[PDB]
Amino acid sequence: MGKCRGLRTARKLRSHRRDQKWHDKQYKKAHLGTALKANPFGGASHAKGIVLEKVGVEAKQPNSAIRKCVR
Amino acid sequence: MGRVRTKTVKKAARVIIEKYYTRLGNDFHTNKRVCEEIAIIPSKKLRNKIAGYVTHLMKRIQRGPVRGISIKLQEEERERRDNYVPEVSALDQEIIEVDPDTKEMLKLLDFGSLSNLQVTQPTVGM
Amino acid sequence: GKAGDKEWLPVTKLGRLVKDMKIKSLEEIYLFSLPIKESEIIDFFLGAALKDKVLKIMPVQKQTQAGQRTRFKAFVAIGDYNGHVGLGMKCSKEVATAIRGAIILAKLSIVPVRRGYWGNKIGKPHTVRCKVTGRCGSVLVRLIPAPRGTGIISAPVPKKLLLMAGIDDCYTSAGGCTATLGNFAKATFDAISKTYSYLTPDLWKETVFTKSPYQEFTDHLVKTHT
Amino acid sequence: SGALDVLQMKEEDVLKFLAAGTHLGGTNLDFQMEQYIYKRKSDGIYIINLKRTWEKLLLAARAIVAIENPADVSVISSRNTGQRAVLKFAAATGATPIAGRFTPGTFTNQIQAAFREPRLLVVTDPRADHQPLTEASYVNLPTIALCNTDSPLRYVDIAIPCNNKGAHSVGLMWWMLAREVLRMRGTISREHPWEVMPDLYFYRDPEE
Amino acid sequence: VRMNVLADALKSINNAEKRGKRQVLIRPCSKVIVRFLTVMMKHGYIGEFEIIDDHRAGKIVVNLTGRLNKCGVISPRFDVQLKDLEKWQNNLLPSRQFGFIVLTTSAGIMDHEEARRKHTGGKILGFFF
Amino acid sequence: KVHGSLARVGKVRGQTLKVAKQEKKKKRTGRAKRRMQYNRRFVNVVPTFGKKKGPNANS
Amino acid sequence: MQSNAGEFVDLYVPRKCSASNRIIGAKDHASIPMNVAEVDKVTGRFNGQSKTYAICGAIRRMGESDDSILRLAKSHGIVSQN
Amino acid sequence: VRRACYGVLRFIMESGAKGCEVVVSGKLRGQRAKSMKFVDGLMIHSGDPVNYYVDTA
Amino acid sequence: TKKRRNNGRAKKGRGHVQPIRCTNCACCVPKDKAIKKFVIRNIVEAAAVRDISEVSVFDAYVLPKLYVKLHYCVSCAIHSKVVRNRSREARKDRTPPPR
RNA sequence: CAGACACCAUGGUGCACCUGACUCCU
RNA sequence: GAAACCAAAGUCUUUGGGUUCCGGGGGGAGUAUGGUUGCAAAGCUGAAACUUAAAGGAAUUGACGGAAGGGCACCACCAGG
RNA sequence: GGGCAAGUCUGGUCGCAGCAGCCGCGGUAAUUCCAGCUCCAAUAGCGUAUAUUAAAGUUGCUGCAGUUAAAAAGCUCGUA
Repeated sequence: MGKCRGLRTARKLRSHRRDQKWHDKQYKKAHLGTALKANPFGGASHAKGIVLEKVGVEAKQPNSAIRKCVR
Repeated sequence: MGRVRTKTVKKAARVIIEKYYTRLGNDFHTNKRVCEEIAIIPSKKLRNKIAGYVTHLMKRIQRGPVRGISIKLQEEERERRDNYVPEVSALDQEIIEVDPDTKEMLKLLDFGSLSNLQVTQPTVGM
Repeated sequence: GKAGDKEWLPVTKLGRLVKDMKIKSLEEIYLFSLPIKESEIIDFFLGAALKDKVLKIMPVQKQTQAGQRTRFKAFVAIGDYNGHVGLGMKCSKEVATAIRGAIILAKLSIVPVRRGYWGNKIGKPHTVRCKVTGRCGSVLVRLIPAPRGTGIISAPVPKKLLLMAGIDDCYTSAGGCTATLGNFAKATFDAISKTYSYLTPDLWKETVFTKSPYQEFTDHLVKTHT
Repeated sequence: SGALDVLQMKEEDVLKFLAAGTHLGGTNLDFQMEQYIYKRKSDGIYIINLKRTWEKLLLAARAIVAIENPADVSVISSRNTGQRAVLKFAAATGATPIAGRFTPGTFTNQIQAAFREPRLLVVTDPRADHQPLTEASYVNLPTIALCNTDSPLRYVDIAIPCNNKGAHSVGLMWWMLAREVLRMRGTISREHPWEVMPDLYFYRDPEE
Repeated sequence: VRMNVLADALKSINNAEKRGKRQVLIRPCSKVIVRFLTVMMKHGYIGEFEIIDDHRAGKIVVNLTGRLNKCGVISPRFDVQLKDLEKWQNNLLPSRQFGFIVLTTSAGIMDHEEARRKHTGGKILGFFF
Repeated sequence: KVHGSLARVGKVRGQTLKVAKQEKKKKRTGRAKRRMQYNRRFVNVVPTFGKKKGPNANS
Repeated sequence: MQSNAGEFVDLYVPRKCSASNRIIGAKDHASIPMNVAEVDKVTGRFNGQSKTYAICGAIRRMGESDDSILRLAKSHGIVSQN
Repeated sequence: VRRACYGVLRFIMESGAKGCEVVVSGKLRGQRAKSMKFVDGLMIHSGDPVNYYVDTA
Repeated sequence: TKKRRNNGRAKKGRGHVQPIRCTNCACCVPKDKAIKKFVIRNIVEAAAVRDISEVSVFDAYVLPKLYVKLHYCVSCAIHSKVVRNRSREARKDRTPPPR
């Protein structure tokens, strides 16, 4: 804890709560638009696209198998 | 250095002393044959160690009760000598030198005695 | 074909007054605030509905000079659904030894919990009279009474514990560590023995300070020792 | 109270309090025993209040009195100065004497060398008898403790202030507390003091 | 300094009942302190109290009883239009069967019970149960 | 890492094969199915017998 | 702890104390009564019924019980020299 | 496994034993070796009287 | 956590102090965070006094004493065992062993 | 207490696994 | 209190003395970016992509030590054959 | 395979193919695959994706934490 508390501090906690809320990882990047920017979804639920290539991915350890993704 | 006496000899020999302190002696071949007579020992050599430690105990216990073993003939005799009368709890300390606050306690108990004095070279107690 | 038996033995002044029909219930000793070392005293008095709940038998271990050494940390709770619950923890090398050990430790450690009403004044208690709480390693388990028909709104571990009390209507809000379930029930056991511990104004009517049935029966207690 | 007159300290008692030195105490500050202190000596040695001694000597006896058995009264003396005294207390009162070590577990410990069932414990020094005082607190046992001006007071029920350490202040109280119970229940009845001296009491002092 | 002359006094008497203590030296003795002391005296949570008149600010010695479990302050205070009063009876009182909340209302400092009976609120003071 | 070559697709599926199992009595649907699930599990004989099972347990 | 007027909800009534005005609960250890015999009134040969006083472990673990019964046996009687 | 070792180990103690122990040793639950010790009563192993005092199978 | 409470020796009532070297390693440690040591010792130590005191003629004067105040760094106090590893319950002890 | 104290690098991998009942019918 | 420990690291779920300051798993990173000072050295304000289901804390138990203190064996020495 | 209800099934596969939100199976006597079968679940829906609300007292106004896990500025005056 540790805070000021009075009868005019609605002006304070309006500023204080959101500015501490900006420190949240989930609050920041979702409200930076970066999830729309770095990732194609975030602004879509489904999105149609052309296959660039078929990528037969050997899995980095652990779980030794071949992933076989697509690009 | 070796073959020091374990739990089995000392626990067994203790019961033998407190019951047979008449019929035990200090000769081994007495007490070895007495531990033939009064005890059931599964080895002669164990009987050698037990009855020998009986002779170790009987030499000790005939010097009165030693530590770790005692006989009620010796124990109650201590209490029979513990009829000791040191006092009558009346010396008489009727009036003698006492503390001035003990005197004040005796003043609250209405007898009084001679009072200590002189707070001098303090700490009184140093 | 195999069967079990029971033999009574008193190890205290109580267990004689238990076996001689002088103490008839734990409610006396619960009023008397006396120790109990015989779980059969409880078994002399109720012997029924005392639901055994093996909570978690969790394998805990210590490392040794030659590899490791493990044991089963079984959590067995007892309770009839009437205002009396218990708990036993037995750390044994076996499971069922740790179970049947903590069964009897649950039997010996049955305690009364004080049920009441939410905003009710009549109706044969359905919840607590007061919001109660308890911690066990930073895991705060707070209990909030509910009226009837609401239910036991809880994590599944205190939901069985509030069930065994007969507190059928309760709200929960818990903070702390999310995985240590034995510390959940041990913090929950703190709140339920706290039900007597809150001083109601109904409890302001003080008692006559009863007179130690050791001394009250000390001549009847003469069997081989008073 | 009983016969109120000799229950308000006789000079036979008063001299014996001075003879056994019970009025003296330690040098340590108290917060529970300073009420029982009459005065302090020059640069501090506490004269205890023998009024507080006697009035607790009465009531702690009265706690033992109207228990119909001294068998569930286990009196405790780890001090060897009181071991003759609790021998002569159990000789007079009939209580259960506890000499020396408590052997931790007589009140707990189902599997044990022993088990006792008292109702009230009487203690020479609750620091010297803290291991009784632990298992007094474990299984709901009240405990009388003889306390000086340096004694512990946690879990200590009704406390008789005495010097009760080393001197015959120990064996005088066991002379007096066996006096007070035979005063109440005994052949030294109707609140009469003893005709038995504390020389059947005070500890052995190895003899010649 | 003492920004809250009640919370500095409530920490006294709670710690007093933690010790089982039957006396406190409270100060700087507002009348708002006194009116809370009078009400809880009527409810039998505590006993009587005796003020010692000083010209510094005055101090009160209070004989209390062990019938109380928690007395708290609303620091800082808030306004109650008799519609928030039940939520403090919800969130801050353990049941709706016992527990009293005191308010300064413009018919005087009173409990929550006369506040509902008169229907004229004011500012919230604190609680005791 | 960087690697992108496929090796085997359906390697286990080409060597693990399937059949079907026909309804001697039907898959009852909706109403009388969910009605059947209670009464079959309890009242046929009324349960007096048994312990330590699930409805598919070789356990 | 009771319910509606004649109806009793609680399983029992736990004991109390007079030194801290605090209850003695369920299985509380060093939470004991103190039975002090009524000794009678110069005629002597103590009269039966012991004066009872319930003591909790809290006033015991805080070391209060010595003056507490002194506030209960001296203050209420009967005791000589008081 | 435990229940048969609850039944017989009781029963050989029911008929009487100064000690009685049951060991089931070797592979169990796949390719891993296990050992199931079910001991009742007192079992000594010192010196010469280990050989006389036991009945082993 | 604080493996030591006083951290060698306390610096309470003092915001900052002067440092010191080791008397046998010259390592910089503070004055009230190091291991100090007085030495009162003869200049005429017992190897020589069986022959010095016999040849000490016109010498009814007593044996002189050397007065040395030693100060170690903690690194060369421990390996030399000026101080050494005690238990953490013994680490509470502010007690120097007697001379 | 109170005589003499050199450098010495590296190094690696799977199985500790989640419940109760006693109609051997003698 | 997670314990460590702490009359404070108490009077907290029975949650509120007042006022200020700061954290939201671990990074990338006080790096980038711009501000900014400082003679400079550098100081200060202060990210993202991407990376992750663990990171961390006490405490128990081992094991280890060019950590320390104990005992014993010619599978270890000594004296030796 | 657990979480998570219902296969310590039956076969195959053998760290492969795959599966697996997470914890995880598969390196041969696979309860994680792939299927069969059996079971469970809801049900004319059910499942997924993404989104957001709670759960979350992990933004803590109620009601967070800041010695050692994140978190008292180097210290002090000192205005808002």
